[PDB]
Amino acid sequence: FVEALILVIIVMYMFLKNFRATLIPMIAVPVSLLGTFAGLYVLGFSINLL
Amino acid sequence: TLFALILAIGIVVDDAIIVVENIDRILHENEQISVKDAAIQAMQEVSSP
Amino acid sequence: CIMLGAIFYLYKAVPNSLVPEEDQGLMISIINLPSASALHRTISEVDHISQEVLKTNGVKDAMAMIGFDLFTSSLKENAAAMFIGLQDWKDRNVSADQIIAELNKKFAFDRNASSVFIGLPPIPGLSITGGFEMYVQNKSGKSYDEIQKDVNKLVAAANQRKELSRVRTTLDTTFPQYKLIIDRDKLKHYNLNMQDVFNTMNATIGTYYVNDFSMLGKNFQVNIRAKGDFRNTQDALKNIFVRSNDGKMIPLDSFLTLQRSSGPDDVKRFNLFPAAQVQGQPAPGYTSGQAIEAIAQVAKETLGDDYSIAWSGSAYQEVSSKGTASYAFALGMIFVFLILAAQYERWLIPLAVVTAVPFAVFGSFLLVYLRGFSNDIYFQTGLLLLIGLSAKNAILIVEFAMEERFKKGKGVFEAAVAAAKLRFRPIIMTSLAFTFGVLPMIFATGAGSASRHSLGTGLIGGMIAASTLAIFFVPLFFYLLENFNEWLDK
Amino acid sequence: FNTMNATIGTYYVNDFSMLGKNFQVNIRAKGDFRNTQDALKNIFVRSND
Amino acid sequence: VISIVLVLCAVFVPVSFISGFVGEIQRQFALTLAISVTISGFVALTLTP
Amino acid sequence: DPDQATIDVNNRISAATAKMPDAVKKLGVTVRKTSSTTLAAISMYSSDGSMSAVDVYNYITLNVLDELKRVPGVGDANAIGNRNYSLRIWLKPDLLNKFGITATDVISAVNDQNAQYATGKIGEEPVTQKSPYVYSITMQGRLQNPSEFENIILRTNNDGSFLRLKDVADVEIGSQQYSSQGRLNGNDAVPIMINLQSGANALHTAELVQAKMQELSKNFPKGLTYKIPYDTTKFVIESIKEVVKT
Amino acid sequence: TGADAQTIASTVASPIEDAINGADNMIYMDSTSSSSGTMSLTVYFDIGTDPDQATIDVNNRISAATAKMPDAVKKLGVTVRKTSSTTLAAISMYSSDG
Amino acid sequence: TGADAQTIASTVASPIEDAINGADNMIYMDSTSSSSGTMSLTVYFDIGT
Repeated sequence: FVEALILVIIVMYMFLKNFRATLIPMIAVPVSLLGTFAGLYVLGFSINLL
Repeated sequence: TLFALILAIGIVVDDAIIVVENIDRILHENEQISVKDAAIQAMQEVSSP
Repeated sequence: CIMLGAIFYLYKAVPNSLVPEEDQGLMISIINLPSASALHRTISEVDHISQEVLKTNGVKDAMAMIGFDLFTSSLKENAAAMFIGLQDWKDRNVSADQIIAELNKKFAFDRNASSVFIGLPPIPGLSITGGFEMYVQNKSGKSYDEIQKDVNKLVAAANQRKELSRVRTTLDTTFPQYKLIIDRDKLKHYNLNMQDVFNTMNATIGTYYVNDFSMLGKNFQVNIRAKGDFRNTQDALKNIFVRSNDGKMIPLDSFLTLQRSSGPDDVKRFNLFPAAQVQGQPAPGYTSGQAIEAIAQVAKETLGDDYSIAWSGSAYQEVSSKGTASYAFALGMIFVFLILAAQYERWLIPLAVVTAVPFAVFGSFLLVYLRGFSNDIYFQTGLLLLIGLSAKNAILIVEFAMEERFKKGKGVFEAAVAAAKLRFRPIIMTSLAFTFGVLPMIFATGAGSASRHSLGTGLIGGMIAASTLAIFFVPLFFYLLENFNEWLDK
Repeated sequence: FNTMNATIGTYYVNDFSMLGKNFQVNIRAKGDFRNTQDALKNIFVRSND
Repeated sequence: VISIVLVLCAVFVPVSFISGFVGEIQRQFALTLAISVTISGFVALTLTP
Repeated sequence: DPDQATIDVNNRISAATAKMPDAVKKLGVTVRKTSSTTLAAISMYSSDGSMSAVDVYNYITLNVLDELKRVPGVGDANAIGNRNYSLRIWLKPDLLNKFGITATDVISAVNDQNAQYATGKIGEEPVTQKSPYVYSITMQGRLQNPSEFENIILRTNNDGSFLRLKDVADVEIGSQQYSSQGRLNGNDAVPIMINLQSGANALHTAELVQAKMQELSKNFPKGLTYKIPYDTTKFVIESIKEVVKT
Repeated sequence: TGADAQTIASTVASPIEDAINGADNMIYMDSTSSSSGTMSLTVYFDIGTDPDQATIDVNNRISAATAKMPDAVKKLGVTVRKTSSTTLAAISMYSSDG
Repeated sequence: TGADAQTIASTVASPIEDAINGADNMIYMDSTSSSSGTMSLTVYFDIGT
């Protein structure tokens, strides 16, 4: 998770040039994955290998 | 449930034909208006019922 | 279209598998001294095998359950199972593949006690990851010494040729026993009852549970039994007496003349009827599904008019039903086509988005062919993610091609190029942020590498061909289909 | 009680096995009496003597 | 983007309709990705812009 | 809910097995979930006449009836009459008194000479003298065929001979009970009544019944056939087709 | 306690003839009668079944199938146990040298 | 009946208590044992079961 998050940091600075642009995916990816945990919880799933 | 579906055959087409019929009225009373625009004038009349 | 045929051969020439086994620090050994045998002799061998397994540099800890055979789920005294734990992969310099190929070669071809070393499966559902587990019943009810002579027709021929290479059975009536023969004429000529003579035999050369006694709070059993030295002999029945009705004491050697015999140690009843368990696994190249279709075919041939070729284990979960794997993908495509047809407002345009999917499955089925892998289910898992991403980018491509040709008013050719020009930057930077993201799975060093070595090798080559090979043909199909759509105005 | 239940009626006793399943052994006197008063003449039971 | 969610869930949910021993494993992967596509798709057109 | 109601009755039977007669306790009060009506009724008979009637009942209690109890949805599958063969002991009060034998002598002799008891193993563990092998002990205490039952000796005569059971009784494998018979168009047939669960799908389960009967039909011996003339779900199927027509 | 496995095969034929139950439950079952003195009867239920429901169902029926049991078994005990629960961890206890 | 108040709690309540412990949604339990032969064990469960 944190590796792909850092790869996003690198790709965002290389293709757009401003650090203000790399800060926005630093809030989308945490909240999206974090919300996905709520989805897996209420729907019924549990944290396992698969 | 299968009795209600045969019951629905005569009510499902109620709203369909009640709009298609009002299209025919506008067409036989308006030589100028086109079919695509007549469907617009139809839903103006027979949407509340 | 030539690439489409390349996928048909790529799919037909890759090994159809299920899940891949991986190195999780775990070992199991099925120790089997010769039949009958004794407990102390098994102990003398358990502490001898549990000593040389600790000799290997990749072994950490071990423990055994003496006197319980896992081949039968019973506690036979002539067998034992050993649970071995390996070191951590950061310390051990070898995997369990060559350790098993070393140990099951060192022991299984030497000692009088057979010791086959294997490993626990990764997923507890399957029984032997590729083989079967079937029972053969008999409604007619025949003697076990004859059903033993009937299962031999199956197992000995199932290993001959055909499609299997190790078909086993767990039924063995050639187990040594002492059959006592009664002389009812004597037993009653001697003026005795049978409830008495066998109640006193259960208290001498058997275990007899009388009542309980109090100690430390818990109430434990008390058990009457002759001292072991006057029971280990062949005919220890010669010094056990029973009080007669008249008053005299009578030796059991008069009417109970013991004699040797053969009979099964563990009798198994599967679904109301006596049955025998059949276990095995296919040959190197044969698939699992057809291998289950192999024993079924050969058992219809070498059985009788009363033996039900019943099914259990994992081989029953696969035989249960069929007809579902297709009518789910089909409606999935229909819902995909309609979801797009409602978006693009044309019927012959969503076909452009669909065409960008065979690129993902071509690049995914190519890298798993060069590396020499098999299309398991962890690899097909990432194949779903790649179709969902390849089709996603293709939607936005055709979306901007529709926007360019009908809003900005550019021609079909100039719009099919201007759309691919717009979508080129995001498609590349997602691929570079994703291919590099799941790149640590290609060189995965640790537990669970069976998945990531096939997941990565799948969707890395798929991501390359779905965002470099694919981005050239999505505009072509828009150019072809949109021009054909405007033709239909005529 | 077990004498009347094993001569006039059917008795339970332990079971036996054949052909696979386990069936019962059942005891009842084959002496058939159209009446009943003559039955008690011929059915005996020894006492504690 | 809305069509992406309605089309990615159109490929994740169907593979969850196979009741096989293998299919019950793949239902874990698919429905997890379907929750991700829908939840991250909602975040995409609300929180991101 | 059939189960919520079932395990609510259970929590009242065990709660009230105290205010209970001791004789009913030993055989056990049984609670089960099954419909009060009958879902179907199968009939088996001999298409020629060699299988008779009481023999067909046995083919059911050996191969057929056990599999019918396991298809999904069925609640009960009893064959009426209880005409499966038992080992019958026919005493004769004449010869019982010609030899001074009361019926109780035959009761204890049969109960004792036919039972099966625990024996043990030879040379297990609390031993100091080394034992190379370890052997089990087969028993064989029951009696298989009626001839062995005739030789149950009630009394041992002082002249060496024994008063056997056959000398005062008749032994034959007959029937657990012949209190009922069965007909199907006049022919001697065995009836099997099939019940439904408490809330299953009568259409679904009763169709799986006929499918399983067809499976066991392949192993029928000689002229043993079967017909299911009573099925409360076939009317439902034939009335569903009428609505499709309508 | 004792008994040739053939005799234990005729004391499992009572629960076997009894564990034929399940409204939406049982698929098959396998019993193993052993000369070691024990008999393990494993009943498998159809996938997607409440393990508590399967346990209470098979256990409710054995209470009525105990009247036909030998006294040496009614005295010792018959036990049911759900085995679909995932096995967490194992523990080994021993005394070193001492 | 016929047992000491302490022997009832030691030989009757203990193999019961030790076997019930570990139940799902169980908070606590107590067993009163009297010389009158009665062993009353009440098992309390979590609120809402």
